[PDB]
Order: sequence, then structure tokens, then C-alpha cells
Amino acid sequence: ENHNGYFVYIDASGKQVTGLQNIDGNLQYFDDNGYQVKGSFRDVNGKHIYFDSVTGKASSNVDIVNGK
Amino acid sequence: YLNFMSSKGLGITTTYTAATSQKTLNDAAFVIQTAIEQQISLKKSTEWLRDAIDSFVKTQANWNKQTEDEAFDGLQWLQG
Repeated sequence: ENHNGYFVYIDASGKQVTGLQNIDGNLQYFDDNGYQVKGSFRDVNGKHIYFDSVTGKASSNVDIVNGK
Repeated sequence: YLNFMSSKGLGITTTYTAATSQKTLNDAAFVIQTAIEQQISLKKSTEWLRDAIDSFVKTQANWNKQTEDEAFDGLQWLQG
């Protein structure tokens, strides 16, 4: 579902989804409001994971971390 | 600085960023200061710190050649 320009995912349960989630074989993320993240890096556990700009699917990238 | 000194056993190892709050960084700087004074008493020397600071300083672009525009064309070939 799309709310205020953003993709939300509502479960079979009927519950709004936050956090890192493998939905149907694809690794994705939603912040505290339940909106989905695309083209940005997120920190979950000890991992620095980029998500794609089109799909919001986890794949490889380069980040300037601090100065490097 | 906080991340570098942390990695040398001086505190909880940290990923700090420029985005971290100023208050948090300053609190963390003091726990490192504490840990530093402990290792100064434990070692009875400050040479270890001189070498740690020197190392850290060369890590930063504004304090190393990355801001000096090393080039090697012409006689610059000799020394950069």
C-alpha cells in the first residue's frame, strides 16, 4: 500500500511492518513510521546495507563513511 | 579521533559520525581522556600517546598529502 508517497507493507495478520524484512525472497527495510526505504543505506545489527533506488532491494554499494 | 583511540583499547569501540550529537561526542571524549590517564599511570610514560597521536593525525586528509595535490608530471616526478 502507498501512503503519502510511500510504500507500506501490511501483513496477512493485518499489522503494519517496520524494520528489516525478507518479503517473498527480497530483502527490504521500513523505518519507524512503516515507510519503505529506497536508494539509501541502513544500519541493522552489525550490517551496513544499501537498498536499491527502484525496488528497495538489498544490493552492493560504496558509501563515504566518515572521510573515506 | 574517538573511533581511532577506541580501537586501541581506550574505550567501547565506536562508530561515531559527524552526524552524532555534539553532546555525545564530548561525553565520549572524556571517557577516552579518563582511559588515557589510566594508561599513563599504568605505563608511567606519555611516549606511547605521542606515537598514537602522530599516527592518528596522518590519518586525516587535512593533515596529510591528500590535501597537497601530489602530482608526478615533469620534475614533480622526483618528489611529488
